[PDB]
Amino acid sequence: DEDETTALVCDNGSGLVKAGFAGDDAPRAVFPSIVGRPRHQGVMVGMGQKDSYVGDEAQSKRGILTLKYPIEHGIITNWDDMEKIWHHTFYNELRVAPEEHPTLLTEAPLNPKANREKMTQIMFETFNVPAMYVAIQAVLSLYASGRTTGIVLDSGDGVTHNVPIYEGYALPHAIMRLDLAGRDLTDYLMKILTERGYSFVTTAEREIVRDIKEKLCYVALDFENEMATAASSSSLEKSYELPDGQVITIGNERFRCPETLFQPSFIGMESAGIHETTYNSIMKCDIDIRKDLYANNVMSGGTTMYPGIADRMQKEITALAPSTMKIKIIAPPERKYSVWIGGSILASLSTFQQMWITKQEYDEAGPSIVHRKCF
Amino acid sequence: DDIYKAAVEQLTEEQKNEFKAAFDIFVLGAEDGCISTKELGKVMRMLGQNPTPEELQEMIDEVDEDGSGTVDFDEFLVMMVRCMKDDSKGKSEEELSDLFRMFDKNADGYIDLDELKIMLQATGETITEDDIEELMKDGDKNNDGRIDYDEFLEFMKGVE
Amino acid sequence: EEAEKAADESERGMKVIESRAQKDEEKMEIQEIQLKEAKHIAEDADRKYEEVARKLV
Ligand SMILES: Nc1ncnc2c1ncn2[C@@H]1O[C@H](COP(=O)(O)OP(=O)(O)O)[C@@H](O)[C@H]1O
Ligand SMILES: [Ca+2]
Ligand SMILES: [Ca+2]
Ligand SMILES: [Ca+2]
Ligand SMILES: [Mg+2]
Repeated sequence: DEDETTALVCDNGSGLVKAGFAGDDAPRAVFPSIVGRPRHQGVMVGMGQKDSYVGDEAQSKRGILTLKYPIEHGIITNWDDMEKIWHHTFYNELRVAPEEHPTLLTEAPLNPKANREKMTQIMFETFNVPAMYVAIQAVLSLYASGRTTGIVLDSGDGVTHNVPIYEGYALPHAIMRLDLAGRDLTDYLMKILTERGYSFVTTAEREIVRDIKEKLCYVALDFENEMATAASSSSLEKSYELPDGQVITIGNERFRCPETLFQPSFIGMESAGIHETTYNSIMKCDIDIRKDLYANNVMSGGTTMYPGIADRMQKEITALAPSTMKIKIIAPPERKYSVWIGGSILASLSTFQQMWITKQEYDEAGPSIVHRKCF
Repeated sequence: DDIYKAAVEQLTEEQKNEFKAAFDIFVLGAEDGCISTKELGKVMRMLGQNPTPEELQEMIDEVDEDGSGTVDFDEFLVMMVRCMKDDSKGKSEEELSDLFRMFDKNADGYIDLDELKIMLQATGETITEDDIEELMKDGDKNNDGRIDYDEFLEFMKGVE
Repeated sequence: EEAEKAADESERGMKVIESRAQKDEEKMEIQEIQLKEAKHIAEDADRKYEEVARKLV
């Protein structure tokens, strides 16, 4: 299927795995990060004895399979799910073995050392891979953006990373990760819908309402004013049609769901909102480059697909920062895949072909030394 | 459009007949007699893949030669032949420098129109004045009468 | 005899009418799937157009 000896770019982002060959502009195999496990034991004869579903095979059946998240906040919980999702991506979709081409994986900023050593060991010992490389997502996203300056805000599913890069320079001391993202928003919407009257307590419905949020939920331009005008609703409340057919009616809750990002007090945490944390990060940077960080801020992550985030960011930053300079916020189209796109354009360089880590040196050095070599 | 129209003209008559049949199939029952974003997306669904709307716009912009925002037969051939990437495998930077040097024979840092014309004359093919003007424009961006190295680099896209 | 003839005619009618019913059913699923896909992309396009209009403003 592939006639070019190039690394397979597999972005294992929290919530959605995006795998594809280098050189492409979009991932071909896109599936959620979920593992479905047979709950009961059947006396039936003939069905697949497979004890571990994955991807679309699990999405197609969520009532029988208990759903487990292979990644939580960033820390890898179960490694069997890791081996399952890579083995599946290798021998069920791409139809190619890892013994013929490299593999450029993308990991989140500020992750545990155990996670890195574990994935590297599974990719070297178990699977025969000629060479591995771990890369931070923020750099590849800035590559795909086509710039060298700005602060990347990557909001995945269970973690949110703010990474400032000015003139290509990474700042490992300022990268601050906060576990507020799509899962805590799904939980907030679920508890407020339970307060509305429709109560559910199973994961399949949680994924359904997550999809409903992805499709409908947006960000408000003025929270309190929308609350007042929605008190007497007319066009502000919408009636959604569940894929099963049950008629759901959702009004203001939509534009109050992502608001939890701006007010973490809703989930009883002393952490500051994403905008205030980004602002504090800007103060932690130097003054000289702060204006450039204001003018080149970039966004990444699937959570940014909601309509109305750019305007909300502009008003909040204008209210926090002075209103004398110019603070333009740029969001490139299809930003979610941009990271992966970067991977593709990063795997075609010959120099990058010279910066890989082969098996033998890793085996003698050991995983810890490999950690030192990368950084 | 260059490599696209080249591949189009490289097609055979039987292939072009199949292309016309497929076009009639795609515009079967349409209202504009061409393949617009709506009809292209309908075809993509009929196949299986789903195309982004902005992507559909950018694609129709990469195949049209008229300006209709829709794909006709003349553009159907381009939209059905663009698969092979002819302009890939860019020449090495040293080879590009050699190209610029031998096009800049008098050693000045600029490929004046005289050098381009003598080169076209030397190639042997019957050079049409329209071809000379189109290549001169494609190279010389600012239209100062010469193709510098940056404008020459710009001359390498769509070329292989 | 008369009853058997009538029953045979009725049975032939069953076969032909059921066959048409099966065809109409298949047509139902096909038409429904196309209609749903068309409505989904139409709603998507309308939402993107309204949003890009707001952005233009
Ligand atoms: N099309 C979409 N619309 C809205 N939200 C989305 C969409 N796709 C993903 N998300 C949200 O983004 C999160 C996953 O993001 P992720 O795939 O990790 O981004 P990235 O791959 O850029 O790191 C989930 O919480 C999900 O709710
Ligand atoms: Ca046209
Ligand atoms: Ca010259
Ligand atoms: Ca010039
Ligand atoms: Mg992300």
